[PDB]
Amino acid sequence: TGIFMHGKIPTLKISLIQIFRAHLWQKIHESIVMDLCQVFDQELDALEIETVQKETIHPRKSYKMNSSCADILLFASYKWNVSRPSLLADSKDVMDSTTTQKYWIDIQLRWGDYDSHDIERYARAKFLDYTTDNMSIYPSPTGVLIAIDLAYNLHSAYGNWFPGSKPLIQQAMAKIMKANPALYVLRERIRKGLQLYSSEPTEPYLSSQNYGELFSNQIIWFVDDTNVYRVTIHKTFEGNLTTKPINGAIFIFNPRTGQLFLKIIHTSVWAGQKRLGQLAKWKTAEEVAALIRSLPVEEQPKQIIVTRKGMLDPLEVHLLDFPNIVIKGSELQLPFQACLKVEKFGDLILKATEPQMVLFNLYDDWLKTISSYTAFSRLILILRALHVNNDRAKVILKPDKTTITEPHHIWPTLTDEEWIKVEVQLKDLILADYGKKNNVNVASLTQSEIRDIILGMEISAPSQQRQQIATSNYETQTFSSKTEWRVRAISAANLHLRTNHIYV
Amino acid sequence: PTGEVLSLVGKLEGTRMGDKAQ
Amino acid sequence: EEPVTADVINPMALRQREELREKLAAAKEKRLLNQKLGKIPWLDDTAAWIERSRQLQKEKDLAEKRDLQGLTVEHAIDSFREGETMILTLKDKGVLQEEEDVLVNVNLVDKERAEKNVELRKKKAQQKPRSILSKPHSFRLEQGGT
Amino acid sequence: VFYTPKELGGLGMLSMGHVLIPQSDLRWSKQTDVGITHFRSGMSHEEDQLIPNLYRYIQPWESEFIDSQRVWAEYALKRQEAIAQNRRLTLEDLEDSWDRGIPRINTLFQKDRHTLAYDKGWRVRTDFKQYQVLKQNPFWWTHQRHDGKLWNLNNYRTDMIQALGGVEGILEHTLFKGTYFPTWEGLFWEKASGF
Amino acid sequence: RYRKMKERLGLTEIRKQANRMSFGEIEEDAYQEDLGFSLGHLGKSGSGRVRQTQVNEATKARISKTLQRTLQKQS
Amino acid sequence: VDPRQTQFGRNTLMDMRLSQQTVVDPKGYLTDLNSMIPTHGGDINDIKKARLLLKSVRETNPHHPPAWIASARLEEVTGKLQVARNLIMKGTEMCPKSEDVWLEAARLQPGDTAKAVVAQAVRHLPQSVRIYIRAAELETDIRAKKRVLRKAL
RNA sequence: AAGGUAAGUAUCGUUCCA
Repeated sequence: TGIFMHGKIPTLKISLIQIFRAHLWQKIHESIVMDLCQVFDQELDALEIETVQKETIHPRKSYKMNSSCADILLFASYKWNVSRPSLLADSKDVMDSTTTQKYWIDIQLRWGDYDSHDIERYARAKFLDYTTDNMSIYPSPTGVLIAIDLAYNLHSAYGNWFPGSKPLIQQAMAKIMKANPALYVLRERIRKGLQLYSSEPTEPYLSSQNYGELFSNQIIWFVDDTNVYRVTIHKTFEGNLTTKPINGAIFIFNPRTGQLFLKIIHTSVWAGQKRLGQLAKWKTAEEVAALIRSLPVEEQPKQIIVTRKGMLDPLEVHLLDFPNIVIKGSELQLPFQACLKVEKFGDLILKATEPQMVLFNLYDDWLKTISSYTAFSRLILILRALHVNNDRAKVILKPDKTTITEPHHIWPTLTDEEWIKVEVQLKDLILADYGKKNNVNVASLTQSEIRDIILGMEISAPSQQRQQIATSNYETQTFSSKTEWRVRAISAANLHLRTNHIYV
Repeated sequence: PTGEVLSLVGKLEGTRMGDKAQ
Repeated sequence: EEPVTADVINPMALRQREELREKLAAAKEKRLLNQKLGKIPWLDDTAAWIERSRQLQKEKDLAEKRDLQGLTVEHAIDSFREGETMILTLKDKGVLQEEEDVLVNVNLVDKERAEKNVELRKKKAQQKPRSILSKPHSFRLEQGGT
Repeated sequence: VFYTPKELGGLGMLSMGHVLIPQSDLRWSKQTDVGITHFRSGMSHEEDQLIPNLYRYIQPWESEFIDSQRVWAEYALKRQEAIAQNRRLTLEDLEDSWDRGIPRINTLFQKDRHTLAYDKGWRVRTDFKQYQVLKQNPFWWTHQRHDGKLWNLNNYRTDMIQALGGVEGILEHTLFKGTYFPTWEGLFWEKASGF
Repeated sequence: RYRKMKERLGLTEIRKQANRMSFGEIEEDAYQEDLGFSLGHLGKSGSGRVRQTQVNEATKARISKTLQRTLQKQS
Repeated sequence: VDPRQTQFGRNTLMDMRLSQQTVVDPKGYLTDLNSMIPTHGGDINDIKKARLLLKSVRETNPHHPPAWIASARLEEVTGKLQVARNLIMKGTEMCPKSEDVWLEAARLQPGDTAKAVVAQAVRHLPQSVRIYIRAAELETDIRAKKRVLRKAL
């Protein structure tokens, strides 16, 4: 690396070797180069830039502090009236120094001390000491050296500017400081070396790993609050889309007994309330605290899981008188918002003139012949399938034409083996829907990610370029442009479509 | 300038214990 | 060079000033409420007490014979279908966070997440790729539909 | 690095020496989007800054004893009246006498005030604790439960932060700007790694 | 057995909340007899749960089997 | 502090749910009593967040008297009793029909000012209210107690 | 004088020496 040691501080030496591992240095220099190469590629025509070249240099040029060389070079389409060497914060260069075709930019990194953390002086000093040099090789007298102070996250640039270059560098660097995969991973490593974190407090999060410990002998309450404020919106075939608010329902499901307490949420409670989201947030908490104070002490819940993280906060205030009740948030996208889409469930709340709370039982008679630990799993599989789609789920749920279902219970009356078959069908349906949505064959999904899909775990890779933690190939990587035949071939496509709208 | 601690013997001419602590 | 002028921040000083300001506000409120609530024969007559009780008893004898909404929907107009009805739930927002309300449907949101994941796997105006992280698609909904 | 409090990364070391801080350690620069700007702490041309000594932050015993007499007289007059007026006392009345008196007034409101009424000869056993526990107790002469802590360091830390240059005047020396947190609020120190 | 070992030596939420020590928040030095003993976020207005961190029961102090045998015989 | 002691020796809630071939099992809505000063208190950590929550809600649900009551309890516990008095006197106009709010205001107001509150509560609740006895022992003179009882009479 | 050697493996050159 380029860090200098004014004394052997062995602990600091170990720390800085750990922080700048995986050749973060060379990688951070290259990352600063290429994305800064990109901004000139977009505004190359607007600056008479014929081409932008990232020449293959020594891989160890990143921390070679004695000498230096250019790495990004602009070949001009026509002569530029270059300005005098000036700093990045300057605005007085009247842009009449000389005329050049080649225009280099040099990027040097620094981990500044406390006294010597003046990045602009650093930049100008070694711009002077690298241009007035016999060992540094810069193709043209014009150019600008850009200095980056990692220890203090400072940035400066001193040297020659062509028309419009300085503000573009200003904006590009303002963006690059606030976001860059190499600098971000450096910041993360520094943070984890000092173990100084921002927010991220620790709570028991219901997840795919600790999902097993849920199945215990202590009663648990799944407070689901998604279906509180909801409006039926539909876009008619020709008329404008129209909306009509309807009633909501709080879910206080209990896996031990299945008693789904349900407070019908009348539309009249929202009597023009400006901040309706927070009213919905504490209206569920009011009813859950009422129900907790209602149940006898042995039936009081010892653990309340919550589907939506916003609800974690209100409960602790309405559970302020119950310190022994653990309120655990859920990372699990657990399908209870679809529980209200059952015909026997919605119909009661879609037509009710006044608000009241009613009790249900999502376990019809299963506990007569099956354990609750698999009754809950059957319920959650059925609800995930119903969330996937209602109609095919119903068709699966009625494998027999009879499909007896009296108003005493809810789910169709089937015995154990038909339950086997219907659960297999629902699993196949859920994996089929996931495969259709994410374009992956179901067989490749092993049982672990099958469980993740069923419970509500799925991950993506938006930060795929932040993989830097993984003849030396640390400057061999090449830049790209439409100037290349492939880039030209990309610009040649769709040229016939632009001829339909032409002006004279 | 140096980080060495200077004895405040002879540095108590204009200070009291209860001052700047109310 | 020359150092510009700017105050120094002190967490003890900030906390003590905040507490002192709160105490002054409480003092002002108490002084106001003293004015607000401070503007408020038969005291020990037992015979007149019995007489008043009698007249109170006899007095009863003498008196005996929603289309309106301005919420926003985090979806595109094209995201809806036609000839069918869709349910629209409410998005999760913290109580402390004072952002505006957002109504979404879980199914369309899940579809958007799935297609976003597919597109981001498929990839495996100044510096936009890193600006979109340092920086969604919705529509104002008024009079029961835009 | 030494006299910075513990949660700001320093060691919070108390001092009673004439420790001068050079004016090269009270300068900090921040790079706004428009451009870098620089700051000092003694922004008017004044004397060299000096670390506050503990000597000026502990009340003399004479003042403490006379104030204890006066404050307990006030409390006695404020309690015998409460007998006649028939109400219990409150923080509102005794805030003006808070943290004063050798048996600190805040001890009266202590949670275990009842059981400490049955704790007699506590100072003697505190003195003899040296023969039962291996490490000597610097506060052998008193007990924080029965007469409260007889010193305050909030003003001392306030003045240390003020003299050291504040949050930015100390964090300029640190690696805080390298971490790139938007602001120093909303942070906690992990005093122990999980591993 | 391994589950109970992990429960005994696991980071209780009150223990893990005490390790966090805030940032830029001076606090009055508790436990006069030995400073440097700050509870951090435990009972701190900086961050943490709204409800008080409930005490755990797995970490309760327990006597040995042979020592309890001595207690039985002595009584 | 106990006046006999010398130097040398919660979140109320109106709602209530009654338990118990038909799947639909509606339950009655029951209103509860009021909450007095509890011996248990101070089971709160991170006050700077809970106070913000209760602040936000006292305009989010301004017609929920136990919100104001819990705010009073929290602010009385943590050495800010005067601000609790002010906040209760502010919130009593938002839920003036609740006996619990007036009782809390009476128990959180000293001296003659307490009378000013209790002589005002009857203005909003003059029918069959326990606040009358709160006035009865809130004052001092037996003659004033007789006058208060007569006004109740 | 200090208490400031990263340990390696790769070749090429040289030189004494057996």
